[PDB]
Amino acid sequence: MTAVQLIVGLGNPGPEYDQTRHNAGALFVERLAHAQGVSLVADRKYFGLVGKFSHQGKDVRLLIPTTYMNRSGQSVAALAGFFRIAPDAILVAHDELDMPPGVAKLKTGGGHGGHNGLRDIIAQLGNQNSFHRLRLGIGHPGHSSLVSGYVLGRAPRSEQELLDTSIDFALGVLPEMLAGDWTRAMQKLHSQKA
Ligand SMILES: O=C(O)CCCCC(=O)O
Repeated sequence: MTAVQLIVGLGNPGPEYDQTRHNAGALFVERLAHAQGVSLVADRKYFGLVGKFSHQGKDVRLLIPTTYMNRSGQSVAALAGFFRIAPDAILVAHDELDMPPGVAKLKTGGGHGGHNGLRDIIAQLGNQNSFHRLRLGIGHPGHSSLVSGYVLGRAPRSEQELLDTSIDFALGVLPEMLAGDWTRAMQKLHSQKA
């Protein structure tokens, strides 16, 4: 019943970080923007790359923060505040350690699960965790101590391919996502194998 008005894709700015696992979410928004013919404009007042397309009479915005992963919320808060977009009208695409590559899932509310981008968005939205997430699986190296080095790595070829497959699966269910029909979106998404 609540239509999506902001899609955020999380990532780190700069060449050293391009195409790393931690940029899965920004990759998703980048594919979305290309599929829709939407230009991503560098806008200083939103600390990121911003885009716009129309859907059912409403303005749907795309956002890739150009702050570091850990200050993403200042970008999300800046755009959500200017346009009075409530938490539940926001979708955040992000890498997910808890699912292997090729798998993508939707979720409404909850923890930040250790993810520093998510954590900053929950914090900056005046502690609202109410938003929806597209969790794009990237695997887990095996030990908590390895996590930092792993998300900042470029995945091997087979894994980048499975990521691409899952992003494609997730663009498949865009109509349902934009509409706010989360159960239908889940049913369709959560049944596809890479
Ligand atoms: O939680 C994840 O899926 C991986 C991100 C690692 C946590 C971080 O963003 O600080």
